[PDB]
Amino acid sequence: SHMTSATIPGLDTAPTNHQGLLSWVEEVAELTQPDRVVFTDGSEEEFQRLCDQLVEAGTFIRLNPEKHKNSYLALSDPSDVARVESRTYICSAKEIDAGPTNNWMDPGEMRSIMKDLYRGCMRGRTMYVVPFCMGPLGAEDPKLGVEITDSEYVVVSMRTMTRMGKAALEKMGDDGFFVKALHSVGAPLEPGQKDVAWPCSETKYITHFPETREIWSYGSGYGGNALLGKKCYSLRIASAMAHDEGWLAEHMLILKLISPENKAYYFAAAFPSACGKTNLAMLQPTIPGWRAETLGDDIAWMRFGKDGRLYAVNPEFGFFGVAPGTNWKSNPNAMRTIAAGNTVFTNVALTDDGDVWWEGLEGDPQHLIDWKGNDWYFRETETNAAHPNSRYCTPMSQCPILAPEWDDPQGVPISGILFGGRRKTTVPLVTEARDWQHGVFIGATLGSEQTNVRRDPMAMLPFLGYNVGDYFQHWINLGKHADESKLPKVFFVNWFRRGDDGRFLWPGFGENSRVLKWIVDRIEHKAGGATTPIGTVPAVEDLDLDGLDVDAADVAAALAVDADEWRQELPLIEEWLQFVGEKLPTGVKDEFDALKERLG
Repeated sequence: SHMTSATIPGLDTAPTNHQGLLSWVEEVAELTQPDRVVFTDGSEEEFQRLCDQLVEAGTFIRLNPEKHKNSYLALSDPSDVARVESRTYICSAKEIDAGPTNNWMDPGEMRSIMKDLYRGCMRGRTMYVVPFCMGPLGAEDPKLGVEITDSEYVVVSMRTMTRMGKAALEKMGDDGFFVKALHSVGAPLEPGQKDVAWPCSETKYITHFPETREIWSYGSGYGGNALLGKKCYSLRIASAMAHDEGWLAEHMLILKLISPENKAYYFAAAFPSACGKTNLAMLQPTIPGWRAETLGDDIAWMRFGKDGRLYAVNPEFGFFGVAPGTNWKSNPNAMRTIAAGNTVFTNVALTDDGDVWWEGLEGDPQHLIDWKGNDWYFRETETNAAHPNSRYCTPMSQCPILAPEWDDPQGVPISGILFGGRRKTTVPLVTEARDWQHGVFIGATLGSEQTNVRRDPMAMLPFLGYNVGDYFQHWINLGKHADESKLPKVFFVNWFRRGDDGRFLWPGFGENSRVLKWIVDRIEHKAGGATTPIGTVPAVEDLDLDGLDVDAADVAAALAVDADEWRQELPLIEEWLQFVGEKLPTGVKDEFDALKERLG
């Protein structure tokens, strides 16, 4: 019953222009034993064909086209609803090159386990070969990949999240390099066996081989586990590439801010989860003459240009956003993006008229079908209607405030890099670093609230493809060797500082544009601030608070730098620096020592 790759339907008609690709596909198919192989082209005809098949399988239902054109709802197995960090691995030759922020296993050992799992795993299924490009196709060092998957849901979402199909395949030419990304849901079928809507396995691995730039995923069909052009490539493999190649692959939104002068400024900003980063990515300024446009809300790849500035490009082609919390009152721009359709929603609730809903959204719907397919009733049912990690997957080109530069292969020059977290105390509303190395320290020690303060360096804690210490040294090196006058200025922002009574000291949301204005003025040397032990911090009089109904005392409190509080912060930072381990750069320790000395 086992078939030699040659005889598997679809391989007879494979593209032969790139033999490295063909040989790999044949080797994989020989192992996994699919019923047939399909090379995807990313076309609209293909997209609708795959969607019809997904509706037939029950994986999708078609949403009301009057409310969302060409849009679908998928409900997952309740065991498969999120990234699984504990099952995510960096399999470098040596453990130290994974480092203390990563899960490591000997690559030989991992390969033995996963090759065993992959044997026959695609029986009864189509194996898709999905060529894709990271970033605009016009790039100079363009990063290509091919994802092999047995999940049609994956193919459809990869079409939205990446530049998928024909154009990428042509870019590979006859022997071009590409990231080999292998995926299976791990649910082989017998002939004539009825499938389920969302196949998956209890056994999961999301494995990365940084040296060879390979990704092997098994067992999950969900999000970042299975859409391998998301963080597996965009952050984990790409950070290793960037390490070796002299650039930066980072977990940052990309924002375009335009001043009343009509001059544009681009910012890259790293936040952990639960810090409202999507709200900031789609900022609507509240002060006259200031406008904002978005280039991305997840990943930024930064490379030096010929002029010595750092240029950012978004490697992604679509948004994969957490649905709950998204609503018309706080992110109308996200809602408008979704309104234009062409969206796959996963684990949200279904309204009686074929629309979608999730916690936080307006409407007070009286009845819903929840993410498990069950009746839900307003102000009665005690379970969430949409899964807390439910998703919309939507083309970026539909965003009404998308910057025209979004598809430029050279990207946009970055004026400022921002780091942020949620802190009830201690950390002011905004601080500017004293210089690049201090900036690296600020990013490296990024703290944010946890069940208490979690360190999430550059918001990359779960996503580094190599040792965290070496990553810090890489940031230090790029700054050392750059033209200092052209490096982005580094800032830290805390929108979330609280008074002792629990009030929010800063109103946030669109009002964050007032902080961004200070940042732009500092870049232009048009604003002052106080020199404090932690960096430059504005006084209330340094911010534009015109038209803002806010207690000046609350804003002063938001901006305060209390030496006692920062002395208490020191041992927390020190235990983190110790955790970083043997590869902690002396340059980072230097900045800790300097902070300690300034504090007295």
